[PDB]
Parts: sequence; structure tokens; C-alpha cells
Amino acid sequence: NFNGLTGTGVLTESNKKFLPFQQFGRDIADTTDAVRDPQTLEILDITPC
Amino acid sequence: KIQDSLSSTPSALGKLQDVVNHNAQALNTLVKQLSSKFGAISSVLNDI
Repeated sequence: NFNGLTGTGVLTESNKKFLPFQQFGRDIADTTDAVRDPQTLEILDITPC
Repeated sequence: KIQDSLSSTPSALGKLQDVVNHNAQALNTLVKQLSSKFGAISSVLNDI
């Protein structure tokens, strides 16, 4: 759960180069793919079960 | 000369390629259709 982004899946280390004005990532489904932690500033990766 | 004709012309095997090409874009459209709102607030069930 990240600021109202309820879901289900594994969380793993990511190496995507987000920009300072970017916060979310997406594949071609209009579905969230990568999220950024609110408290710490580091990019996570979301993969289904 | 059959081998030479096959190795020279790059479109001889066109009938077989269409069979596998038509079975990929169908799935591609079926998975791209998931981004349509269908006249709703959003396309994400969790958001709704």
C-alpha cells in the first residue's frame, strides 16, 4: 500500500532510472509496474505472485 | 537450384509466416483492450 495503491505481489530491488518529477511506472495495461517509497527515496519493483 | 532459390528469395515462405503472425496480434489486442475504461471512472478495479 503506497498512498492508496492497494495491490498484491512481491517487492524487489529495482534499477530503473526515474526522474525527479516522475513517481510511477507502467507497462502497457494502465497498471502500476514500479512505485517509489514515500518515506525513503528509492525505486521498488512490483511483480505478481 | 531449390536451395539457391530459397536462400535468395526472402518471401518464399509467406504462407507459414502469416499463420504465426495472425496468432500474436490477436493476443496483443486482447491484452491491450484491458486499458479501456468502457465508460467507467477508471480501468483499475482496486482504484474503484
